[PDB]
Amino acid sequence: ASRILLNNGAKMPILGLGTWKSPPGQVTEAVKVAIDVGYRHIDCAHVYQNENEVGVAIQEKLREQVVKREELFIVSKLWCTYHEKGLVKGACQKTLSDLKLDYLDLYLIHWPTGFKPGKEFFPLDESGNVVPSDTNILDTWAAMEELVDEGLVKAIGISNFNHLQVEMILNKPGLKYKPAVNQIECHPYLTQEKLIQYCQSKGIVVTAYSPLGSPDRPWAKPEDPSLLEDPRIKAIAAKHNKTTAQVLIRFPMQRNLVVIPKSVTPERIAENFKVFDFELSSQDMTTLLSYNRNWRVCALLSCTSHKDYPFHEEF
Ligand SMILES: NC(=O)c1ccc[n+]([C@@H]2O[C@H](COP(=O)([O-])OP(=O)(O)OC[C@H]3O[C@@H](n4cnc5c(N)ncnc54)[C@H](OP(=O)(O)O)[C@@H]3O)[C@@H](O)[C@H]2O)c1
Ligand SMILES: O=C(O)CCc1cccc(-c2cccc([N+](=O)[O-])c2)c1
Repeated sequence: ASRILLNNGAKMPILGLGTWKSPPGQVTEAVKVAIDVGYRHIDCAHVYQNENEVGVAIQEKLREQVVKREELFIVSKLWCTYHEKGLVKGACQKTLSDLKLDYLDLYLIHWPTGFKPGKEFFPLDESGNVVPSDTNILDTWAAMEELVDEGLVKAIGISNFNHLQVEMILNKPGLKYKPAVNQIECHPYLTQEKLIQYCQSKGIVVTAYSPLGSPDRPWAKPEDPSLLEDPRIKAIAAKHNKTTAQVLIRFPMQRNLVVIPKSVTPERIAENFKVFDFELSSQDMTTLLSYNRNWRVCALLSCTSHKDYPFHEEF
């Protein structure tokens, strides 16, 4: 099946296109190509600074009648400097305006860490620490719930929440809507077994980000591990007559996850979608899981003292 049922009653495509680092001068064509070759889910965020350009592509394909709005699943995320209850609606509306949509299918709290509001996405003190917000994440959640009730978003969820933070939301006094999704980093070097089983057991769908290990991440070091170059993964790919990237995308799909590989290269966008016609064996799956080393693409030193920094905990 190409879609997974969310706890709001809607279906979410298990494959989507990522847009972090997609240059604004390339992402419009990337999204147009993606829609042309079958993608129906686009993962966006205000902090990526390219939502206007993503929106141009979506709007053209809607106008061209290549796809209907109801067939698309568009996701965006509330940035950390907008956790204050009074800023949440405006942040959502700005994203809607840029994407040229009247609703989002899913809106996520991007990180559990709230930052001081202002123009800067990472407000710093003179010593380089991020300046936190005092807004409780439960209050941010209530503001997210209001977006559902105002028709701006069909579903709400969370991203980069650890199991205790997920539990906090689930245990919120007067909780109105459960998170539909927790979007987290997940790949063979960070397999996330504990957090995934917890979320799934509560009916929360997990989306795997950086499934290829984010080789274009700005802080990549020549000596870091590399999923796409791991000979063990290449061997599994060769056995199945697929590319290493295709194996890396199929892997989370078979764990009942949604997966959102990013590309701006038309050939790779198409390649990455050709993952519905083969199956990894249980042995393949267990072998890939065995490569876990708790290695993360996404974690910032500037946030490690924030009270809600998610990655101190085991999971
Ligand atoms: N919620 C969060 O905090 C969070 C954090 C990180 C990421 N995300 C989301 O997850 C998406 C995916 O993660 P990511 O962007 O970090 O990295 P990724 O999808 O793991 O990897 C993207 C990189 O892989 C390359 N690539 C793509 N397909 C390939 C293929 N078939 N063969 C070889 N190379 C290929 C891309 O190059 P080209 O583009 O040049 O083709 C790019 O350099 C993001 O774009 C974003 O939407 C969310
Ligand atoms: O956010 C994305 O989707 C990609 C940009 C990015 C990359 C790495 C870390 C953080 C980040 C942001 C806020 C807080 C933390 N943290 O607490 O570690 C990391 C953000």
